[PDB]
Amino acid sequence: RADERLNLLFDERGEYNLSAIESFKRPTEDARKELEQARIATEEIAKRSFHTLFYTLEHDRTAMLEQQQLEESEKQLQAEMDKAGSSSANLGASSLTLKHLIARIDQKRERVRASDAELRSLMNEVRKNRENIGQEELYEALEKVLSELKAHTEYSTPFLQRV
Amino acid sequence: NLNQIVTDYLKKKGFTRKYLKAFLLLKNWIDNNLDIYKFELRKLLWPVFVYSYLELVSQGYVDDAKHLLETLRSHFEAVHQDQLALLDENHTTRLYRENKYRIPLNQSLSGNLFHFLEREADNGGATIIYILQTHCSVETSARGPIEPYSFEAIYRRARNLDLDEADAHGVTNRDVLDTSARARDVVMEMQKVRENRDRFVIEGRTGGIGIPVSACMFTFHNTLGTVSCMDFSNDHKLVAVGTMDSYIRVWSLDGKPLKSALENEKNLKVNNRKLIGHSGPVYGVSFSDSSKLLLSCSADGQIRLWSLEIWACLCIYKAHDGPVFRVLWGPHGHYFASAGWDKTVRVFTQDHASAVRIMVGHDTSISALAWHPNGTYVFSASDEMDKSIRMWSVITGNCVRIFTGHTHYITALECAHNGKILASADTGGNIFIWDIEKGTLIKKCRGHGKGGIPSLSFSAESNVLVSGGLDCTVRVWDIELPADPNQITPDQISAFATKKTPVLKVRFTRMNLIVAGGCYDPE
Amino acid sequence: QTYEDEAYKIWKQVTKKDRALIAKERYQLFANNKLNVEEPALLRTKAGMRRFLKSRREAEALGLIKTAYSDSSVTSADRAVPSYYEPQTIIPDIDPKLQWVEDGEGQVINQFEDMLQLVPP
Amino acid sequence: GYESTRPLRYGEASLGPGQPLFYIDDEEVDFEKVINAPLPKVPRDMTFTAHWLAVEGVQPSIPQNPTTAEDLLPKGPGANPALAALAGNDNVSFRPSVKHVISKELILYFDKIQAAILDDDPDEEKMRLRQAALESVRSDPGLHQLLPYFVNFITNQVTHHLDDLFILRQMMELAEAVVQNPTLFIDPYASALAAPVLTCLMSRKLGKIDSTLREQYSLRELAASLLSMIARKYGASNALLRPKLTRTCLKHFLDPTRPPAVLFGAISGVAASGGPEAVRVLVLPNLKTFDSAVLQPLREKAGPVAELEYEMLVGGIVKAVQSIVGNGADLTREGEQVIEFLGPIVGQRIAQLRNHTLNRSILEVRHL
Repeated sequence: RADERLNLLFDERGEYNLSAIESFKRPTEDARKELEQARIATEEIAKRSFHTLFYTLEHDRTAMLEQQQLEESEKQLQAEMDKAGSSSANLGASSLTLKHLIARIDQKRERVRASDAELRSLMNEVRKNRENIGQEELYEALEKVLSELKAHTEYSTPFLQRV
Repeated sequence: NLNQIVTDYLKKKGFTRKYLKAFLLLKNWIDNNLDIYKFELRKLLWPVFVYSYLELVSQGYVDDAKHLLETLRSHFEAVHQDQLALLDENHTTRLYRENKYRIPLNQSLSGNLFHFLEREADNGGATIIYILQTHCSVETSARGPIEPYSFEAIYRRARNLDLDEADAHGVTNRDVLDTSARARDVVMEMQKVRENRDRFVIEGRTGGIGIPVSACMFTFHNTLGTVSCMDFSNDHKLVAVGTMDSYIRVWSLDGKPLKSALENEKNLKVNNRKLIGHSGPVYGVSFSDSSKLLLSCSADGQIRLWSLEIWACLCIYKAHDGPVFRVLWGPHGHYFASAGWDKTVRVFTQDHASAVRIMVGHDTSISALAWHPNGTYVFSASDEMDKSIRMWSVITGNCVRIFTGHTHYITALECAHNGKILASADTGGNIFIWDIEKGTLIKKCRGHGKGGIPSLSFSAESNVLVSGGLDCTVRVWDIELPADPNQITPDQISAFATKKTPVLKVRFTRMNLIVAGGCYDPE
Repeated sequence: QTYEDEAYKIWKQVTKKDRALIAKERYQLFANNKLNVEEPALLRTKAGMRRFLKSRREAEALGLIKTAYSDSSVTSADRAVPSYYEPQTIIPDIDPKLQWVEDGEGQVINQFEDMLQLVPP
Repeated sequence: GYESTRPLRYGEASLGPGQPLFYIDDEEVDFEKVINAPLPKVPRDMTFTAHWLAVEGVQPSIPQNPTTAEDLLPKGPGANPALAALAGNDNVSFRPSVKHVISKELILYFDKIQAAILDDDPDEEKMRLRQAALESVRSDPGLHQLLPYFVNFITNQVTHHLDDLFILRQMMELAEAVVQNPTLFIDPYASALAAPVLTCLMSRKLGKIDSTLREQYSLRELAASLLSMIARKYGASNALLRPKLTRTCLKHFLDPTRPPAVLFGAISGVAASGGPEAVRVLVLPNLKTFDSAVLQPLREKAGPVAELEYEMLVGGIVKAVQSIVGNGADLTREGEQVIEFLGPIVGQRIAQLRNHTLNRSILEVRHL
């Protein structure tokens, strides 16, 4: 209730709106779809919070230390498995594999009727992800859920590395 | 050879081989600090004023004491009614003189106050320092600031403690800290403060690049090419433009309504006004040293003095024969100079209807003007065959310097704030830097396109120069490049561009920020 | 954690990576409280202010402020942190009554509708 | 007659081979067509606007500024290589280091000032040195190149040293000094300077017997004053600063789970940021509930430390209520009405203050 009242207490220039003051003075997809919806709903308020509130800086140190520990663990686990196994838009790393083609298309953009965002989406869809039926997507889901467990970095630190 | 001719000529001529100011300043400094400190800081106002008034009365300048009393009574009429009436000898004055005032204060507050007073020693801080040293004694303490709801007061009231020596000695802290609710080492501490402060100066410059600056641009729309001049008030609150239709328009840079002192126009709602009365194109405008006066010159040969309180003309000066192209107030705002078509510069004072000095020596029309920051020398430049700069003396009206080297129309002039540098620009994009005393060109900048440079400006410390041109650019120059650690000149720091908007004015504010101005033309 | 809020935890999860990156950079910059003379210098780039403008337009979509940064006004890594974590990408605001906003035709719209008057027929 | 707005058209006669002659085209017209013509369009009135041409030497890419598509940088042998990076161009790749931009003297000055400010010796001479360093950083006329580093240093020190009251006090003092320099443009760093101040003012854990409480509470109130001044100063250039600060402080305040220190900090922040109107319109309605919610459970704590905490909370709330402004038994009637409205403790204190206009202001929101 207090926030609802306060929302109208300030104008564009950070000054009291006298009208409000006088008014106050008056007397295998459905589960995936559900997960998608929950994630979008959460991240929506997550981003909306950027223009609404501040947050204390009394936790950056712990996060930095945790990230350093995770990086050290990743490096330590590295050197072992490796040896065992031996245009304007921020497209990402894949843009290198089609730099010349994208430049030519932009030069010849008139022939291509697709839009930049649609072309990026098409490239992402067609960009390569990387005897047994079901092993592929099963393992993709397995590694994705493992990455999700890693996403709970607040709790996964003690058990990350073998005893 | 010029040297031989000069030597021959020189040989042929036988050339052998008071307290109110400090009070107001202290009040203005007190209402600046945080509210926490103000409660204690206000305690210094009454003793200092009382002692100053008593000294003035005793010194024999009773008129000054009366003026001080009548001036500041309104500031204490709700506190010292009885004492103020008494001041309108008795034992009260003897007791006041015998016992020096006692004022509790904190250590950090005392240090800040001493630092501030040292900073402004020659501006009036010496009087306050002397008064406090002689007629006052301050007992420094390590406690926290005293406030009605600070930790110290809350603790004292809750725990039922006892007052201290400073608390013992008409507002008294006893009334607040009671249930009914150290000294100082002035002079020596000033030496310590000076010694500590002198250790934190910068005395060099090596490597690195120039300073970064911001810029705010004010654009004018729908002018249709009928704007001839521009100007900002000294505090950047009003802007005036003279048009080719013989009128002047004054705006408010924040949009707030303008005010008039005439009662008939009480609380009228307008944020831009007009000044009519010229009968030809207007070529110059100069806001006074807020600003309450304005000058203007046109092609009919007249200079007009306007008023920014009633918005009407006050006087006309008719000493010219032909067009007048430039006008300028003095650096402090009583003298102004004007130059025009008839190849002569004149210096006026607003008290007189005729020129007080006439300065002859140019051979063609004048095209620029400037004032020395000390208000006793004037610069000027001419076009066509005689493209030379001159420096006149206001006292005698005789030239004392000439600078040569320009090959194009000179469009602007500017004198450094320190007073030992001069900058000029022409229509070829060249900017010159002159050494006034030696009359020698120091260096030439380059980079601006052809067309002209209508304005120039110098930084607060006279180390950076900013120029706006008619090619729709703003550029920042470094007068002295950093010492090496072992088409365009290499001393151009920044160069901004505008969206088809020639720049007619640039100003340097207190900070590293500037304000511009131009007219937008879609074509 | 017994006393906490789910939204607070979600925000922490979202912003932890960027906060840690920025904190590590800052710590590396001020090693031993001595100004290291080898770390990358703090400079302003057009990309950061472009990101700030994108965020400002996103905020404007919620109708909290008025701005003229959209291209329609004049015609004639994706960091997941609030703006105050990157002070080198902010742009001071302008008074809404003094903004360069144009109509479709190409004429500047006057915002001072209080003081305007009509020319009689 | 040479100002006519009609177009100028030239005819062409021919006297003979190689001798053409020209004449001005001119056709007679009837007065009807002239007097009956429509007037041209009236151009709009003259007006002015404003925008930012460049911030710290970089041109924002907004509609007003020209597009990067369409002479603005030296390219001679003597041109310094860092100018292009300073201009903020995207095409640049080389990233200058701190050595390439700042002068050596500035580096020495920054190191000296940092060392001097962080001296913990209680000796008087070191205190004088610290005061001189603060004065120098406050009133030096050439620190335009050290603002970002000052801000980052304050942020880092507040972040990594949450268990040292002395360091937090020194950073508060440095932040106070920086903003008071009248030769620096602090508009785009308001939030950067605010975040550490908010964290220091409204953090549960500060430092690590009565002297510790004194230091902690003094630090909290100093941070509150600094935040109030910052909000009052730079609240217009940044549009959403005041609403965000007041909303955060209000949200944190309305939480009994917090200890007395956090609640005191939250109420102080609300009062500092929102202003008298926000206080009067937000805190007063819920004071009756807040009393029974927190004060009475705390009022029953007989511990002297608990007594001091209760006294501090009561004093802070009373000051917040009095910030709005700063006869027979009508005064008693107003006080009793306030007691009914505000509550036993706060209402009784308000009645004890013996003020009529303040009671009027408090009761003016009763209908809400």
